[PDB]
Amino acid sequence: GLSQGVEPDIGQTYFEESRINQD
Repeated sequence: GLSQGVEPDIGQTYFEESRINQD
């Protein structure tokens, strides 16, 4: 989530940006 670039963030806020994928 949040905003960072890409790889995934399925969690945190979104699906795709915060490439470490937090809760």
